[PDB]
Amino acid sequence: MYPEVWNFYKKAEASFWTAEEIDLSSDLKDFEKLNVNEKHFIKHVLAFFAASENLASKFLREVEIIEAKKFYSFQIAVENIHSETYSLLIDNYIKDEKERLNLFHAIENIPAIKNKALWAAKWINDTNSFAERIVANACVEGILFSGSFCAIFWFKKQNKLHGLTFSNELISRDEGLHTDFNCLIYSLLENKLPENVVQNIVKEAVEVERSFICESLPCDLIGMNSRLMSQYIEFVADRLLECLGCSKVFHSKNPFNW
Amino acid sequence: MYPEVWNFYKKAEASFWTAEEIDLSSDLKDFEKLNVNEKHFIKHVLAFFAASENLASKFLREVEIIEAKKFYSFQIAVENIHSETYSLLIDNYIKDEKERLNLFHAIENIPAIKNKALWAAKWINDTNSFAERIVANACVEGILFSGSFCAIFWFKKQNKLHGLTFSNELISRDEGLHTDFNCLIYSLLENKLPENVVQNIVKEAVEVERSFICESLPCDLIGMNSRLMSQYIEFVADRLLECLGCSKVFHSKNPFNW
Ligand SMILES: [Fe+3]
Ligand SMILES: [Fe+3]
Repeated sequence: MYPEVWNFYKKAEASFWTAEEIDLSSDLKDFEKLNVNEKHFIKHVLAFFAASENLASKFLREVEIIEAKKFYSFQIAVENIHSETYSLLIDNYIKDEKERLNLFHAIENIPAIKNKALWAAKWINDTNSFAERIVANACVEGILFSGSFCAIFWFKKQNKLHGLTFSNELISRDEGLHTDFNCLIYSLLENKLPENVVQNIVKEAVEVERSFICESLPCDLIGMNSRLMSQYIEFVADRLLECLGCSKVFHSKNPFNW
Repeated sequence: MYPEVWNFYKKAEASFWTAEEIDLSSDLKDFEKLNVNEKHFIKHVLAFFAASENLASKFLREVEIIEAKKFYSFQIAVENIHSETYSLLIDNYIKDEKERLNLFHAIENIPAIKNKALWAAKWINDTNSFAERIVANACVEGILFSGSFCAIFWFKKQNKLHGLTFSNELISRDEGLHTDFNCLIYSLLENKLPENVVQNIVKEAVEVERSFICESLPCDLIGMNSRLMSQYIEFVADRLLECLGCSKVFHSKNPFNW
């Protein structure tokens, strides 16, 4: 078998959770005590998470190793559970349906999606190299939403938002596992990529990610600094290059120790 | 939204379980207390379960309702857990690699496979009607293996095999849920089939199923009766037709109340 891969499965499995353990009960009081620029940051972020797609199922049919198909088929279930958690959150902070939608079109045309899709067109759901796909994959599950995830933790450091932050917790922890996973498949990889290509994929993922949190929907107005955040991406990116067995490209220290 | 389909998801989810909860520790003593005809019945049925494919994934792409892809994407993870449990059981009852292999090489040419495969070619994995697919699916997950599942209850009535019968129980219960499901989608169906054709599919499922437990690997000597089994299928298949909103075809009462 492939014993290190099986450890990721048993860890995802034994780490399984559902939307029932969340109980948004206790803080829309927090959200109405929040202020006016912070309110639509959240309303936009949650609506951004609910937009992105087929991915694991495309590697489910490619990766011909039972241990790994098992991890990916388990990925889609857990990822569906992240999806419901958001629909449930979008259900509570954005309670009445007028505004739900007034605000789903509102994203569609949000250059962060211009960037996110165009990138997905160039590297993912593509037709040249499998190697390229997992690298671009490990960015999707590593670099993308990295910014958004950190910005909900800025509410967790204020002891506000009730499982906006606790769900956020489980979801990023989860998405962390997926990331190390695509590293290991890279690590098992027949003919690895030249570091020159991997860094392009990565840089572009970074530039794509930043057009969310620093530009489209600026963290610089939940209390954060867009430039410090821009540095968090860099550091996330570098971490990821090391997990991919590559040398860094932005050498940048942890802007937040939290 | 489709609230009845949501209920089957939340009942799958809330009914989730893993291979860790079985721990086969306590009865290969039973296995070796058993006799020759039962030994290889079991070694063959376990090997039969580990041979059949992609199914729900094919419906995951077709059925364009969130609540339902949710149920299907979770089906494939729980069906992976069924698989693993079987692999683990083949690992204990058939401990030495010698035979793991001379056994999937008996099986992989058994007349029940020629049956199983051919009927999968005529109805499933097909290019004519989606209605047919669900009916044929409801059979895959309703009539097929019903014989084999009942044969393992035979061993549960004798207070033997530790979770051969206990997993057997969680897997049947689970397959039970997936059958009920396919009923509901046919029940929400745009244009339902004429019962003339539904009965053909089921007949042929029935015949295919019987070629396993009453012919290829006869329950008739783990202690059971082949004919009585053959009527359990009919009864099972009758129940299915009611579940599918059709009249019966072999009106036959419960041969076993257990
Ligand atoms: Fe993920
Ligand atoms: Fe099933």
